[PDB]
Amino acid sequence: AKLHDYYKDEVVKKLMTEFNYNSVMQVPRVEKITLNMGVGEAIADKKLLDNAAADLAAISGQKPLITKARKSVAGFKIRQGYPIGCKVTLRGERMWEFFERLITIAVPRIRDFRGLSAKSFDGRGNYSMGVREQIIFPEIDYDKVDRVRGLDITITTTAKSDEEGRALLAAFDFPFRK
Amino acid sequence: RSLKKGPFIDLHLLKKVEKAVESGDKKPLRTWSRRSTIFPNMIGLTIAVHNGRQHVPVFVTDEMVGHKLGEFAPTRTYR
Amino acid sequence: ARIAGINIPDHKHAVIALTSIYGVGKTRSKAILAAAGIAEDVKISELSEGQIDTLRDEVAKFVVEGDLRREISMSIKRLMDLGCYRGLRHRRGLPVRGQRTKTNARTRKGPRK
Amino acid sequence: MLQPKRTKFRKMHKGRNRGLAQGTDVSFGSFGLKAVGRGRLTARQIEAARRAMTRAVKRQGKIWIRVFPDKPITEKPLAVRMGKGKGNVEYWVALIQPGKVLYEMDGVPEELAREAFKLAAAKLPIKTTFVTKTVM
Amino acid sequence: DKKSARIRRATRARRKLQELGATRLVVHRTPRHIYAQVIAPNGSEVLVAASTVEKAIAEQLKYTGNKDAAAAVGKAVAERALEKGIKDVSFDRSGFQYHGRVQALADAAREAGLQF
RNA sequence: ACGACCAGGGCUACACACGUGCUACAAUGGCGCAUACAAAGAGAAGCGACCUCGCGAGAGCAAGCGGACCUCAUAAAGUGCGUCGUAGUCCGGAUUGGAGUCUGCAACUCGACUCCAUGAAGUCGGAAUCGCUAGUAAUCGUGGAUCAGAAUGCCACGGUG
RNA sequence: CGGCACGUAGCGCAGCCUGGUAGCGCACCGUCAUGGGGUGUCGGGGGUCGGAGGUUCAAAUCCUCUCGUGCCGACCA
RNA sequence: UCCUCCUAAAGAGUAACGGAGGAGCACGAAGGUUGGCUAAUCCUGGUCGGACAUCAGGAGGUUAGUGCAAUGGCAUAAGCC
Repeated sequence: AKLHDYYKDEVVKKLMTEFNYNSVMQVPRVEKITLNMGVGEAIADKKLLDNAAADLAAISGQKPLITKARKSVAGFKIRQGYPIGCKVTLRGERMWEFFERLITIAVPRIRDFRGLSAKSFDGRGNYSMGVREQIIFPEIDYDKVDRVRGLDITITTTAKSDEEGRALLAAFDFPFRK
Repeated sequence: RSLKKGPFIDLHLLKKVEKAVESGDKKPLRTWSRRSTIFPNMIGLTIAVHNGRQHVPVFVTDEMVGHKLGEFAPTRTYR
Repeated sequence: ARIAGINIPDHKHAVIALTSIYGVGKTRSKAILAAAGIAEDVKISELSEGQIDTLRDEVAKFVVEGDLRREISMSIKRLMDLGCYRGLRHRRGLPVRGQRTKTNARTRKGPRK
Repeated sequence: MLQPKRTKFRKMHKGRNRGLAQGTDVSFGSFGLKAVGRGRLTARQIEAARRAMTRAVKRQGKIWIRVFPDKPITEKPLAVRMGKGKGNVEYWVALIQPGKVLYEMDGVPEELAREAFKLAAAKLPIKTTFVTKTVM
Repeated sequence: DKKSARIRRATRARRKLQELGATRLVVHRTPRHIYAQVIAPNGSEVLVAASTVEKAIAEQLKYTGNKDAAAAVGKAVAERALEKGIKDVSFDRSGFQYHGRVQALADAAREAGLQF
């Protein structure tokens, strides 16, 4: 409940004076995150799939839900059936430990990070980020080495500009390009 | 490749500097001397180093005096 | 730790596995060991509670990792911007050592085709 | 020559004229030809027409050409007994009606414009009549 | 949108019943309130109704919507239907699933011996 | 003047092909310690000990010797141990980057050497073809000349065999 | 002209039927012999599939628009 | 032979060696029910991830989706789980 508290404490206060309104439950809060690792292919991704799964399970304390193809497949082919990604939607619980594992076990643990990007925008101003190559964690899957290291990380905060999206995520510090 | 620790300043640039401590750019400096490594006062100039055929002006930067200035003129061309 | 750069290998001598620390190599290994006053007869497997400090400390004194891999590759474009020999030779793939491109240079041109 | 590049359909019917117009006004032009009478442009008529205009108005003014031909219209070939299949598209006709604006000049005096259009016309298949720009 | 989803889930029932022609039991849930009203045979007026907001209601309630608000509307279903003697209730679920308070006040009309 | 003289370039391109060599693909081994024995040549615009300093190449200081005297010279594989364990690695060293050294006035295309890093391809080579009958082959060094300064070349000498 | 079959590496057929890969023959080109060639041992490369894209994850194929080319018929009087 | 649309003149049904296309089935779920769910397209951002896999949001409002032709019809959704 680390980041959880922080919110209800002095995140809200800080942002308040930045960005005064007539309202204070308007405030932009992080909604559920997603951790997607899209395994891809289907030639052998039913064995490859299990590894990719267990790794999302390294982070989250729950297993993920594989996603079957949506609308169209290009030169990858293989139908509108076929599971081909793995993604999981994250609890508040799962959220605050991940936020102390984003910065406590994901920036002390790095290939290299001089930031990534100043800004990100999704139409209401959310910040989505690739790690590019995934960071170690408790796992025995560094031993084995995982087919696809990196995942994506969308925050799905409820906002209206990235001009507050950043500030929100700067409160405990996600540093980015500085 | 190396310059030792005796890089050639060159004398045929020396003359240029004395005709360039009262004038900035006024010409593309007809300088046949390649083995130079020029003083800052001459940096920011179009030093026209000779490349075995005709000269070519070189808009020197500080990182083109880490090394000879000859090197920053091709003396053959490939296609 | 596993420190800067993921993995430190084990099931082998301390000096060895230290050579696998992306910018540390043959000398540079035994040089940290000499520093940190510790043996190589022992493996890294054993990871001393002393050696654990000096891991990050001595690799922090050297240009290594992202830091080095930045600077070098920043400088391949540096010269390139100035019409240097060293410069353009990188975008033809060519050497800078006066090597045989009449015959050889099959690490610069890639192999025989 | 001129036809749908991606055809909606290959063949189409005779069609009928019911005459009149609604397309009666220059919108790029300032002078123009409207129709009197009804018929078809086989588009070799549009082509001949675009040509004759250009040679006259020169590189002054600009030309637009309302109606693009959209009804195929078949011709069943020679020396075969008729009614055995529908024919093949030998044409692209442009069903035209009275008061239907053909072409459109601009940029040149009222007189030049007439005596460029008078020159085009006759390579047109019906009687024409002049358009003035009109405030509306 | 919660109000939106609700609406489309309810317009099913409010078309199958409407054809048959019944005195229906509409149940509206709300996290803190209950509305529940007994609409006309054809649907044109409400004959009798209850909610949490009656004071007649409120007395045996700790707080509004606590499901002693559906045990007080087990009483109200029992009390209001059978004043007008009605027992022709057909449960109009209103896109709510038959769980919690939904489940209640409608099992308590089975305790009132209304016809289902 | 296709003469003549100089500065720069080009002789060491390159998208390729071929020939003659060198170094590996490994534990008959590699790296680390210490340790075992040589032969034949070279030299005052020379080789250069010593001692000092340099991680080093080497530089500074300078003895000695134009020489079976002294300097090059410490032979290296080898050996006894230390290890690594058959992994593209602790193998291998290409590439490049940076840092430096030396000969020169000056190493830009076209110098070698060292230092640290980077760390290549390659896990013994189809078709084919050649060398070599003994101190040879094989492999391992050593020395010379040309050398201001660039030897996997040539030329010579021995080790094991 | 119309019917109906097929153009597929330099060149000629498979694969199409029952959507996919695109193979194979010899030639081209390189290695290797041989003094050199030819030959050949032997290594690699070569097809918008005749043009075209609608169906569809997938079109040389199936279907439709279409080009010449080959083949069958323009006959009874 | 059968189905769809147009021709077919706004009832109907309808000719041609008229204009277009399908079918000669499939399924035990793709049926039934009950409960739930809501596209296409493009924009933006986000490891591998390519213009387009997957994730998120935005715009958009069925331009989709209907086991399989075309039309009519489908958000109460018949669709989709």
